[PDB]
Amino acid sequence: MRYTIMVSATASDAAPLQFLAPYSGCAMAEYFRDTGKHGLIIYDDLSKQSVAYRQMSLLLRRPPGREAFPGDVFYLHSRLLERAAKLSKELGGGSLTAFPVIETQAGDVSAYIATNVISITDGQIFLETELFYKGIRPALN
Amino acid sequence: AGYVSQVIGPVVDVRFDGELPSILSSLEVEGHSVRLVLEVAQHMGDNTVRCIAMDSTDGLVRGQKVVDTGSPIKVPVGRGTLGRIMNVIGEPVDEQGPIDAADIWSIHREAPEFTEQSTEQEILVTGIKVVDLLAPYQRGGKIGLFGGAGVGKTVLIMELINNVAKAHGGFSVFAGVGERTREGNDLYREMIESGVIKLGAERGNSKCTLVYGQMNEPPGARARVALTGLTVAEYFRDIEGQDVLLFVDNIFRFTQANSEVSALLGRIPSAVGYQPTLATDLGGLQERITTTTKGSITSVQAVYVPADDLTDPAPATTFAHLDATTVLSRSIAELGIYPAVDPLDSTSRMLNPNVIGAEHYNVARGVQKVLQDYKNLQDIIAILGMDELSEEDKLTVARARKIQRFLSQPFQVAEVFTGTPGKYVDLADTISGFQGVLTGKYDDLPEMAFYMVGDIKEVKEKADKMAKDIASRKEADNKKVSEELKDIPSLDKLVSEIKEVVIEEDDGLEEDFKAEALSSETVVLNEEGKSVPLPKKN
Amino acid sequence: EHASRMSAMENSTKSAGEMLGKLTLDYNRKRQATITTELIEIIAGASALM
Repeated sequence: MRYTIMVSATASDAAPLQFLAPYSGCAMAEYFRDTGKHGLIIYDDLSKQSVAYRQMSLLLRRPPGREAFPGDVFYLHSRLLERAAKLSKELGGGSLTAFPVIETQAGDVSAYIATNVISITDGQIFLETELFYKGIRPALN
Repeated sequence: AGYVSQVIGPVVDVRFDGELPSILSSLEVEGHSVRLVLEVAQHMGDNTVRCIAMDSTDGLVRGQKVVDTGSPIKVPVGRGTLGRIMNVIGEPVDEQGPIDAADIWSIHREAPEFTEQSTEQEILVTGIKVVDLLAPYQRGGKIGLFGGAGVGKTVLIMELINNVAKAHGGFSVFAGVGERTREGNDLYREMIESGVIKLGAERGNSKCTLVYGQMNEPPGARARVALTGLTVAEYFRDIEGQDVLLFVDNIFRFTQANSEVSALLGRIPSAVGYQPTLATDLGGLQERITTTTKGSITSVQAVYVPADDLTDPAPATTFAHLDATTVLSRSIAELGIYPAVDPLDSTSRMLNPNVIGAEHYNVARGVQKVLQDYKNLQDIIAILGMDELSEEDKLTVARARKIQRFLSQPFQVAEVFTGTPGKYVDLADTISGFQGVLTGKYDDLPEMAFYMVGDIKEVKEKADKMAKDIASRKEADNKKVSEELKDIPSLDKLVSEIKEVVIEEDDGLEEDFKAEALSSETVVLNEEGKSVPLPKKN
Repeated sequence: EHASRMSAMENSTKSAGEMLGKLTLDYNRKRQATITTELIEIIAGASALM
């Protein structure tokens, strides 16, 4: 905790707070990116932030697209995740490293938000549940 | 002359009391943080137009003045855009001054009509052996690039740029539709490093115009950036008279962006999830890539296949427009063959004897049959034995093993980090070279003779050097002196030569920091608009 | 016998690959139809309110 901030929008919190928690935590970590230092942001369950944003947009009666999601649910996560950069030397040289966490359902990377974040991010760390009980922990496929 | 009425996400309604702007016209929101361009999508009635923003709409007030430009989005075109990076609306994002515009062209355009089209259907010689022989490029056609990461896709992009500018004297546009900014910056610096983009006073000698619509841009900006690259390419076609290359990086992201702007305008999605206008929103882009009577645009579009499903409607609609595929393989690249074009999974519509002639067609089909014949016995060699089957089967093994080497080729933009000079290979030399290996005129030359060389009068010089290298081996010996005390010290000496770096427990962080004081009270605006505490009664 | 089994399980992987390819194509059809039908359900639910 001498180096970690925690931004916690829990399940009982309102859906706009769960929507805005990754953006607020990215704003807190962009301080370290922008002033020369180095950041590590971890959006644990960006799936649940996506579900909260879908809630707010269906309740605002914006037109739903695939699975119920809005049109700009890709723009949501890409606008969030492109703030993880390594800056140039004339901007301090600082950096911010994102680890979004996406829960899959029975291990398909063909789900809509999972495909969106796979399209956005650089790599992936795919943890397989079959490898989990074979003793292999971390269960990295 | 018009004012903002609704702001719902990236979708802005503007109201005009005078006359309305046309659909696809560009509107400037007067008074904002950044330049906010809207593009008119429909006339809703009651003097309202429905627009789709090219930047963020956060910070937009109902009643904000909006100026109609009287035209669609207009971008700078010409030779002054070469070596520059533009966004969708034409602003320079490479931070190197303005853009020296020859003209300012509308990005919205009808396709070149029937009388202007070319009926010739000829081949674009690219100087790459595996591309010219097995999967040729139509001059004016669309080519799907099934590459990825680590298969040398960017080197192939820069070599198509380099060889087309070198041979046919045409320029290139790269439309980075929805690319990540790390990948776009990597391609920018790799183009500066390889000499196809030059900065400063040598800027006119650049071969490529980058048009970047990044992934953090709104869906309206990613949906239109391919049209901006098209307009830059169409100026070189229609005014300069060139054979242009356009690179639509991830045509699937163009599809996905137009699907997002169709979903945001409240249209019912068609099959699997796509826009109802998917075929026409794709064909509006792809039909402007053609051969006119002036010049041509040849488009190399990277294709992503959504769930490894070729019957998905976005690749099934894209593959109707494609004239060739060049599949880049990891297994080809792990045999050290560069470029990593899969010689058997790459196709071309230009591969039939009515456009390339029976000579080129039969050489390509013989090469492809020989590599296929080697491909379906590798489960017979690895199972039963290498020298197990016939000599004729091992003749096809040796011939396809040296043709599989011969498809590799050193690249001219790769020489600044590989040293090996790149070699442009002409088409007739490629035909006459692979015909000789196919008949068996080079069955005596080694397999490493056919490796990273231009044409058939270089595999001979490769073997000549390899057999002069036999006589250069008895010049010395092999030995490694001083088994335990040449340079390997005591481990205490090795830890007493590494220098201690300075570590402090005051981490700092108060270097150029404001440290404002944040109020705990909630501060609102009164009806006059001044910052006031909350009136403390519900 | 061992060589006959090597030639017999050669045709078994051929059959279990062509059956797999047919089943993968039919799964892709069912995946596309699932996304379309769930989308048509969602659109019909939303259009009956607006």
